[PDB]
Amino acid sequence: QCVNLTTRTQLPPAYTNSFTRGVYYPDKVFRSSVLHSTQDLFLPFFSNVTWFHAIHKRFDNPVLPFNDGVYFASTEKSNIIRGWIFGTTLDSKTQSLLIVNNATNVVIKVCEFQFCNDPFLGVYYHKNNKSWMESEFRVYSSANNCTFEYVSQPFLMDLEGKQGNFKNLREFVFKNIDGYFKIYSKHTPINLVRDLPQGFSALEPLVDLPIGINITRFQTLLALHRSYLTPGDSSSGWTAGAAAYYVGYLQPRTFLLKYNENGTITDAVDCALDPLSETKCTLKSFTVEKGIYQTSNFRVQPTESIVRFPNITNLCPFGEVFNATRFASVYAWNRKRISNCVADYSVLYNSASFSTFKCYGVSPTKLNDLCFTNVYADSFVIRGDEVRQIAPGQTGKIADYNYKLPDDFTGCVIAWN
Amino acid sequence: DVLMTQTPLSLPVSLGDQASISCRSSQSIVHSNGNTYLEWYLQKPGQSPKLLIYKVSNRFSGVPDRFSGSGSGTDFTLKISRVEAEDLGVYYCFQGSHVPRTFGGGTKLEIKRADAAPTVSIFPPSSEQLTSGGASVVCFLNNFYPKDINVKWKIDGSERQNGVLNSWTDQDSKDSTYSMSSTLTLTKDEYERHNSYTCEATHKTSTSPIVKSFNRNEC
Amino acid sequence: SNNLDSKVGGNYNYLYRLFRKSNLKPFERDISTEIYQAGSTPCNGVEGFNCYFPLQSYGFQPTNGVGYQPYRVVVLSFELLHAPATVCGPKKSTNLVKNKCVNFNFNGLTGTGVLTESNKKFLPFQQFGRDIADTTDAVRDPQTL
Amino acid sequence: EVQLLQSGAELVRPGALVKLSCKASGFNIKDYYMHWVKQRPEQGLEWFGWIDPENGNTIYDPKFQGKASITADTSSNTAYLQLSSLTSEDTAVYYCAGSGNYEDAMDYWGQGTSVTVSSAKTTPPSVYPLAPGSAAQTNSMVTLGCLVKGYFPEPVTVTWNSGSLSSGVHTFPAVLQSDLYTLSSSVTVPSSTWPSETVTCNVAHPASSTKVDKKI
Ligand SMILES: *[C@@H]1O[C@H](CO)[C@@H](O)[C@H](O)[C@H]1NC(C)=O
Repeated sequence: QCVNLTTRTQLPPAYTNSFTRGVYYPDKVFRSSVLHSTQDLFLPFFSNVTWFHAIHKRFDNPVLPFNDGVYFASTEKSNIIRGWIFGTTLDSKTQSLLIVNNATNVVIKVCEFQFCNDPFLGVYYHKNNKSWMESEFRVYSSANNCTFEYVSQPFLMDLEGKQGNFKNLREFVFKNIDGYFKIYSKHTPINLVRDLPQGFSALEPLVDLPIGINITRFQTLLALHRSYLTPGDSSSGWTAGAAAYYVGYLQPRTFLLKYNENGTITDAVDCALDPLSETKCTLKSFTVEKGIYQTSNFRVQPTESIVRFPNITNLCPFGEVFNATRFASVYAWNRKRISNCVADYSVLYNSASFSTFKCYGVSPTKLNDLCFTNVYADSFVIRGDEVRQIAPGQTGKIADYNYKLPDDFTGCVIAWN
Repeated sequence: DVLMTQTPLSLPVSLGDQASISCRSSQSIVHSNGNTYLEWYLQKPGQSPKLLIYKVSNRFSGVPDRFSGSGSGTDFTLKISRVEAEDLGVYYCFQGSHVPRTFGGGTKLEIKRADAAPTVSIFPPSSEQLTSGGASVVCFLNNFYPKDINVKWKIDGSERQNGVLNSWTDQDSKDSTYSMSSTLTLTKDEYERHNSYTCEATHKTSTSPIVKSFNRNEC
Repeated sequence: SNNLDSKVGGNYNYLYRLFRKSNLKPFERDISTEIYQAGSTPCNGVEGFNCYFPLQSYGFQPTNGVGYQPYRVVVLSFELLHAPATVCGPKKSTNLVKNKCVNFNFNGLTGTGVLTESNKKFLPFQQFGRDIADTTDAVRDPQTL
Repeated sequence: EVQLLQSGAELVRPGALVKLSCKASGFNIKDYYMHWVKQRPEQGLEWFGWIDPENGNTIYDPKFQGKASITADTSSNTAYLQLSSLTSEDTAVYYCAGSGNYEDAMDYWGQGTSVTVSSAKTTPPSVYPLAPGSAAQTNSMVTLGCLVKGYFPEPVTVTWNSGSLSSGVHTFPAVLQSDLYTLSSSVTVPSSTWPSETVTCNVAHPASSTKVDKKI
């Protein structure tokens, strides 16, 4: 559960370049032999994505911010990648989305899971029936409050260690849209020595997860190796195969999706990448002819918002009213009309010079930004037990017989010792 | 599910001799890396099994260097360079790794020495037992080798097999003698209904079983 | 729901947020109990002057007036033709027709056109097709794909 | 030094359940596997299952599948075993092993626990002296015996002269028949001891706290 790996070593988050990845179908709508323009959370082309790899003395399982969405890409031989953990705290404090492929089927669950230092899945002691079926469940210790569960079709996962170049390529897309989580996937063989292949790919939806939870961080799960001959301390002495997984960030960008006769995308263009791409976006075409075209308009954004209001002087003496030598009786309460002046309420409400202060129908903060039509001040002195009677819809010796506030009273009551 | 068989059931070895215990498995336990999956357990008298060898090729920590295994495939053999007095017990084979673990039939070990014949002594039931309503004819067979031995109960010349109990002792520490007793459970009416009782000790060293008898009216 | 929700003087099972530090966004639920700070003096997470507890209780009562009595509110939100149809009204369906002009209602898509077998191949997740003009081009049969 | 500790013995009626504990000492329970084993006299050992306290996954012998569940405790450093719907066929001795460190080369075993599943109740032993038969049987030496029958549960210890006479004393392990135990003992002495000197056999039944002295 919480046992740290012996050979794990931290490495700096090195970066790389992505050529044409980050493209996926925004919706199930079908289109063919057309160039469609759409804006959604996308990974910009030629962007920077993290450089992570798994070996027997550097194990990569860092916590990465999710933000509005991320992109995944990895080159595999034995499919070392196991799954992911999605959530805000990645702990039982809140719900976390987790996807685990434990060699029989893809399992998606939304519950309150207990966080672990190094969550993952592995297998041990295979011997003469290759197996590679999930053995231990370190992903989480306990679960509760499950609001969603899903199961995919059964299948067998091949974790055989293979020599040569990387024969497999897996790329997924993870995004949140008003709490709606969408998953895209793509699988294609490759012959790769290092880094990523030069080419284009299109990712298709995997499942639909209308969950509706806030996710700000996520983890990448890895599959390690175990054997009868070279085991280790539980569970620090376990090792995993060779793999490299890369994580990107999605941004609200507009792409020109070029659809073939069968509807598959063969090309993509990002407006913000290249001014030539800006020309293509403006023309809504994948070909640009020799010439000068107007794509958009440039503008200089304000540095900061500057407010210069006129002098607020000539204030009516509210302080004198509150500090006047004498006040009228509760029955003889004076009705003071205030107009033809400015009111500075910052010194009154926020000075904390009075015992109690409350407002009805409007918060004191909003009153500072509002312009009124008529303002009246009613000054009176009453006993402590009678202060509670000053409110809309009250009764008593003061509320009914001396001074009554209407149920729709939008003013405020001020009192002090 | 894997079936495991062992042979021989038991074997005697004098102090200093070598012991050979072999185990058979219905499925191959060797894999690509070349090593083997098997553990040898020894259960001492009055004690639980203890590990002896792991992988068949590596000795467990704290085990005497005399214990060592060898073999390949599904056939293996445990070899003891010099068997001492503390090796008495039952040898077992174990299948490890990740699979429903299998156990062996067991193999007992004993020290070899000169043969001896049993001493047959037969005791009538006590008077108190007859007062209680029960009866038990007890026959003692002690100081005999090997462990193989049998007892036959006869009533007035008629054999009765029901109610016959036999218990075998562990190897002794001084004479290494094996002792056994034959208890014939009988009711008061059955015991008093018959007069002659005979206990015959069938043993390898003697073609004619040693016979001891007594008379109820004389006891 | 006055006959059910109202209890004696009030019902603490139903509460509301009296104050918030800013304006709310669409379709977001704020459960934070942070004290709303009205003034410049830090509230220190406790009630006080210019410091009020946003969560408040209703004044539901069996004797309350029409305006003050509790009214259970249910709001319906949905997306039309933005994804595969998971729900549908109790409207009886009929057999499919081909090579004839008919008024079709497929997965909520109402329109007029000729139905014919399509030579275009859709991806298994793709259901609705669009033409160059973005109008109705082709769709997938919900029952017999 | 590591040691695995278990209860000495247990007794329950058919259809009941037994909860067994295997204590861990000198090693980490979480990081090391825990095994279980059952032993009966006739055909030896029978495997039961294994459990990982860190993980909790359990596998059972196809014979015992659906018959029992395994659990472990982290704070107490003790592994638990539970059997349900017990019957007469479940009488056997149970053992626990562990301290594997994810490796076969490392393991231990406890003293074990004797579990008997029967409808009988504790029965104090009936001790009777065994005198020789007819005088026609004679020898330069004489043999004596002590009879123990109709007692339950085990163990029951029998000795001679409170263990002061270790010469020619043979102890015979008990045998189980019809939910009852029966053991016998014998002492070898010369003709100059008995009847010239008294010979006594002492029988102790800790379960029933029964002590009997019988002179022959
Ligand atoms: C894989 O995950 C599923 C999800 O519930 C679980 O039921 C199953 O036991 C796990 N292991 C295997 C081998 O399917």
